[PDB]
Amino acid sequence: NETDVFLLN
Amino acid sequence: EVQLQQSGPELVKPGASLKISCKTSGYTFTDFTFHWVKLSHGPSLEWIGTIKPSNGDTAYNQKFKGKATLSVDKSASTAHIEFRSLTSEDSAVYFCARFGGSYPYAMDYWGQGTSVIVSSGTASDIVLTQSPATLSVTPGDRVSLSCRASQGIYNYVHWFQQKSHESPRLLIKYASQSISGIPSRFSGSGSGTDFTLSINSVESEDFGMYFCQQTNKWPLTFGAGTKLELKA
Repeated sequence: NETDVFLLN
Repeated sequence: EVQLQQSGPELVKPGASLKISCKTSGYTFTDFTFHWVKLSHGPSLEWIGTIKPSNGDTAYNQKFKGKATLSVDKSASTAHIEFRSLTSEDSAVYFCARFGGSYPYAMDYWGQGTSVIVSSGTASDIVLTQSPATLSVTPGDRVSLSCRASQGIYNYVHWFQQKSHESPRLLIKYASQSISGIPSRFSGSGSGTDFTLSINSVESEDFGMYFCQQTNKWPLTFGAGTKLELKA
């Protein structure tokens, strides 16, 4: 889940 | 009413630099990440990169790192993309999109696209395999479109419809989640590596291109598309 910090938070 | 409005058509000399814009209205500009997508023949879609408008942080597809720079003007609620050393290979339609809506977010609102003409004068990326590449059907047929990922991506798959001369439109997000205003005939299923978009009864207005997209790993990637067309 490497994109969650940027895209979702 | 949320809207992304892009700057007009451009025509430039090879070697030129060009800055194109995407101005927002109807919501708070700093809420959601902005994405730029290149449309080339097929039609084919490529993800260029993204910018977080609240702090200016960026992530690029390596292919476009030496070519494009993303920026935002918070005071003007406008996102920008600047190209350098433009060549014939850069002639394309460029779209801006926001990655928002109800949680979990997806590319829900798109700009109308900007045609860019560069005038001739006077390895570890997730691969998405879409099949069948062409579906020739009669309205009223029931169809299923497949998207197979090169590795497990959980439920991080989104589906888009792209009709001739129009922007991509989000149909399903996170493999199976429905989108407001999208007709009930569209549904999605799958997890891991096999994903399916189903159209319960194909309507005349459904003919066009269908793309799947993964957002589990950088760079974000698209499948090559499935063309849904009227049987001759």
